[PDB]
Amino acid sequence: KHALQAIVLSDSYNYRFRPLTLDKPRCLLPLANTPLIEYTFEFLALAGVQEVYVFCCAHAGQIREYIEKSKWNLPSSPFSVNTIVSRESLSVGDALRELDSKQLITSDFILVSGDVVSNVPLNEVLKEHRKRREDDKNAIMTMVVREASPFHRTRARTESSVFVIDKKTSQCVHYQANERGKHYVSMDPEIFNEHEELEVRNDLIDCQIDICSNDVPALFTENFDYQDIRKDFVYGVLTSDLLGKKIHCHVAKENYAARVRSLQTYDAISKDVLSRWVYPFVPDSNLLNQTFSYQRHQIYKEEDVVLARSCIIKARTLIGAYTKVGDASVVANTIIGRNCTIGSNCSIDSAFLWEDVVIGDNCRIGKAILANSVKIGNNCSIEDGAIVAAGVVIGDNTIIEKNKRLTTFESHSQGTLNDPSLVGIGGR
Amino acid sequence: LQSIPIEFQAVVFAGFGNSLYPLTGSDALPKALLPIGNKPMLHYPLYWLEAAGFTSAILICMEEAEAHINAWLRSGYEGHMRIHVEAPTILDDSKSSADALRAVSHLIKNDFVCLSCDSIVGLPPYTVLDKFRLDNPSALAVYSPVLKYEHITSQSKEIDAKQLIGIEEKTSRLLYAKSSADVGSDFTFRMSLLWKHPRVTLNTNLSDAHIFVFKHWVIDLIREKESISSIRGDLIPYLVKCQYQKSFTVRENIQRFLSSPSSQEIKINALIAKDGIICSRANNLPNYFELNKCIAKLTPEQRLVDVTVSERALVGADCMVNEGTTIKDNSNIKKSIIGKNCVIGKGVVVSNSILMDNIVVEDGVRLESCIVASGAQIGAKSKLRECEIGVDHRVEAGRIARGERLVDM
Amino acid sequence: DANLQEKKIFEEKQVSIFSHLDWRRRRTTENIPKDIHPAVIRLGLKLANYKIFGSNQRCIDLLKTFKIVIQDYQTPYGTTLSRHLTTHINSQIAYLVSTRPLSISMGNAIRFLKLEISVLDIDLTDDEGKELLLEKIDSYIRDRIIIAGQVIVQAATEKIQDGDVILTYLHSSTVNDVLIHAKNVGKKFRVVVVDSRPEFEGRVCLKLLTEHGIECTYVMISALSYIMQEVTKIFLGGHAMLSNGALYSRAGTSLISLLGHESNVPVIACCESYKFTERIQLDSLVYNELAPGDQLVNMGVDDFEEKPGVLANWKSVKNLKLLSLKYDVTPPRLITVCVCEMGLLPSTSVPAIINEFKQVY
Repeated sequence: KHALQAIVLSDSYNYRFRPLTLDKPRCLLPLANTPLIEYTFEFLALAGVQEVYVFCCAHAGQIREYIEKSKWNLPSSPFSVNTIVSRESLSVGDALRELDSKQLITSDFILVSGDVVSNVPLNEVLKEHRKRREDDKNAIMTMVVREASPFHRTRARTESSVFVIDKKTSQCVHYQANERGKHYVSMDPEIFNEHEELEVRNDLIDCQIDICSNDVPALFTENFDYQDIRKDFVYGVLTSDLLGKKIHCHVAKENYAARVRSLQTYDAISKDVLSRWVYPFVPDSNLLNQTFSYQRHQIYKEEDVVLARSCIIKARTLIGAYTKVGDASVVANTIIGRNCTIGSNCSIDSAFLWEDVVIGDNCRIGKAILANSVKIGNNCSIEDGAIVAAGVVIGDNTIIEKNKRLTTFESHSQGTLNDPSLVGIGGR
Repeated sequence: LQSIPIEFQAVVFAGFGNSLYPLTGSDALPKALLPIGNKPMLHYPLYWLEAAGFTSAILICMEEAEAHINAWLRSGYEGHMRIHVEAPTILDDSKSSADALRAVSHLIKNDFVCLSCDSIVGLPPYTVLDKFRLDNPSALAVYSPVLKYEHITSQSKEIDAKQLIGIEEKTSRLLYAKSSADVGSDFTFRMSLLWKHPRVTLNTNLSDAHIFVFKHWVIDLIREKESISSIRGDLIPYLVKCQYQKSFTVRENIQRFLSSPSSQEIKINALIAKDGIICSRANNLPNYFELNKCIAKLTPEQRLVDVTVSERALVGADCMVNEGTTIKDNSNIKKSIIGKNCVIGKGVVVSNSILMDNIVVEDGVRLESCIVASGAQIGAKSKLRECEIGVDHRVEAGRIARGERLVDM
Repeated sequence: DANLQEKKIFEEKQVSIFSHLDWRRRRTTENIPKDIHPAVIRLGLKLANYKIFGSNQRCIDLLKTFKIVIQDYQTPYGTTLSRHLTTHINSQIAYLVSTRPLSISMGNAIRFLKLEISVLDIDLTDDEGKELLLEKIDSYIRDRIIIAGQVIVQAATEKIQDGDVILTYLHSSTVNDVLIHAKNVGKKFRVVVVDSRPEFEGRVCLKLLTEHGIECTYVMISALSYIMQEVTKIFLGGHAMLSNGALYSRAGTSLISLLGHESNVPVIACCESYKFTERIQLDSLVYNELAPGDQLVNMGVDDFEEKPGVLANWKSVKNLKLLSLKYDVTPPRLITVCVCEMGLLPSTSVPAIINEFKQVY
């Protein structure tokens, strides 16, 4: 009884953030100078989970090295985390089968795809789940979603869906994703003869935080065609492809919940984190013995940081420790990892900087992601959408156009490390 | 004009008893005159109007009924309103609610209310006008929980079909209204809708009550648009499609064209609204099977009977019997309704049944849950269970259940 | 009945401080008298049901409605227009007041129109009398409010300095109309929007200013101590300015002015002249107007969203009562300037301006 299990499907979203997912996987990269997996762990801790299993497929050692060293390996940790390795490019469905083929699920559990940020205390929703289940063992899953706006900055296309719920008992009777081209919403009327008040809602978020029952794994080994948790599973229950089961939505109306899946979300969530929408899970809390401190206009610093005179910091700015900022430089709406260092007479806006990054004097940065250990010379410039990887260096008097991703390896994108690295090229 | 103009004017409809066959066949009594609680079904829409503040409304009946109706209005109308009757010669039966006032458009001068002869309603009238006055929409439509029948669902193959209502709780605006006539194979929903008002509640146990309140300008649309046959059928969805369908940009010029809702510079319109309202008690409209209920539902009544002779060895209680009727020995009336000056024979049993006016029932019969039109007559020792009897029709010692008995032709 | 009610209205002077404040409101058209013009009905509904009903637009809609009343008035043949017209109009006011008490703005309009009826030239005719005072009304809407607003905004925005941090509170259409100007004239500044329970009027101000591209900051009134450290000026739109120099606006307006002065920020009062009153109030309780107490039961961050609370039965539990005053007075020692259409005046100079218009011989 005293067992709340929970699995987390890392790696399953490694492809969208590809240009950086080489030196570090996606479940290890920093969001506001803090890796994602912790943002997800402390979430599960809120739920009272006591046994966690983490699927891994990329940098498993690099993944497990953190976990085994993480604060979650100590005896004070609320749960016992064990990692699980499998083939690369892991499809959600295939995980649950391997889970079923292992016999690990004692009772009801939760599962997330990727890494989530949230403060929703699940201790009440599963109480709802455990309730309506103990009278109907055919209620196998309940879905946690966040009420929001149809054009909310935190609701992207993968999160953009349409639900139809029984306003009394909260049961998703119909679901469909939002693909531009799908102009209509088609529901078999045979449900109205079983439901009085139905609420068609396009305002949800679909945090993709589903709470599943021990049937689900065995329900996934059987019905092996199911790969996606929403495109295949839900559609099966609703089309009665599965032997008459029920699912439910627990639409949250306070607190916060979302997950990191897209570059157009990492930017969004970060602003939604700096803006304290997910208290206590905030830099100012310093859960990993950091030295952060909130300052007005939502600017965050760390101890033993050096800010020059005539260097000005605007709102929505975060500064890691051990980081230099030269004279007459202007930072704004920017997240900066620790051990960084900025040149002089520069201008940075809406950017993202990680650990051990340097910047030449008099450079212009904006709306770009700069990975760990990156060197930028003086006079350089770099515009929106730009994405770099680790080790990459850009020579002085250089520019990088929009969305021009790059790397330091021999793979698909157009990256090479030596200086300069665009019109003047290394590796080619 | 007692210093003050008129806010609205009320329109009442009295079409053929389309779905009330055994009761509405004859021309001796039309749909707008079947008794309900020993009062013609027309008494109720007007009484609601009379208490609403109206002092005069107009009524549009079929030509075959213009004679009997006002006769009741002259002698038989308990109210005090002044009813303008109207009988357009266009009413070719194929017409409906919209086509009617199209012919009599020139009578409207302000915003108007469209009730119906069956609009039985106890909903307080201020609740419908204010919400129109407050929200200043283009139309307001009243909906009610579908009527629940106390007795077992005997047979209900033609009960006001079934409706699907889409309403946004916040604005109380109406966004989906489709009955199971323009059906859907794989039933649809416009996604282009859900991108504004992304929350649409869907009700399925709701039924119409034919209480609509339109702004004045809608008539200008009704005159132009010939493709509008029934208000409930065609008008409302037309008004709901224009609410959200972008490309449905056919000239809304009827809005601005000096409609006079200011009335010079535009502080109004620029958009077409459409709301809905729901209650909880006493509000529906007869389409046959309701007549048994809305009459039964019409005994929050009181007590006594008048100008009626129930001899000894006879009992009757909590029933309603109108003037002049007579009941002869060893018979019994139970949970039943009996119209004007009917004749009840000896040793008969009429229970759970509705009896209109001017009917005579011979001795020793049984009437279990039946409806008998006016002028009728049933023969001795007959027995009817769940049967309807046509107007001025008679039956001799017959016996059947689940039968519509009518003078053959 | 009225005297019987007047007996009731006497007994409502008991131990409770708010014994005398009138709670009797009619929110429906049930049992309305007949002599009530339709356009008055639609108004009385808007008064009792609207919530972002600025004290200005009320006076306008009231007048524009009154034109339609007079335009449709019909004097009996045995009496000229002037005689027996207020009586008709007075029978309209008595309805409108039963929906929601007369604002100070609306009141002075009544007092003015009731006057021009008296001074009206008897030697005219109906269509002469009607067509006349409809301009008097339209002139009242021109000079006293609409133009006066356009003077205030320009006069107010002049004292806005580049780099300011402006603080408004609870949506004053006038105070919005000046910030939007200061945006369009090129002034570099930013706004703090203080809101409060129960009907969070501040959001609609936040909504407006945001849609005009204004840096805004939104905090509830409980954060005044926290947020005032950034503010450099305070802008308030009043419901009325008393004759002692006090400012009669919504609830928190007093604290806004107080907390500001104890942080050395100026309280700039933007209020028209027709909202000046010959009366004076030593406390924010003798003259005021209540809101329904139930509105602060739904404790959530919403008011229509029917999510209950613990106080839902307060009407039925003894020794428990919820209330929510809608206005309070702010002492003149806290108001720095009043921005009437006669320029920036000190609040104490109100009664003179009142006596200035009484030049109407």
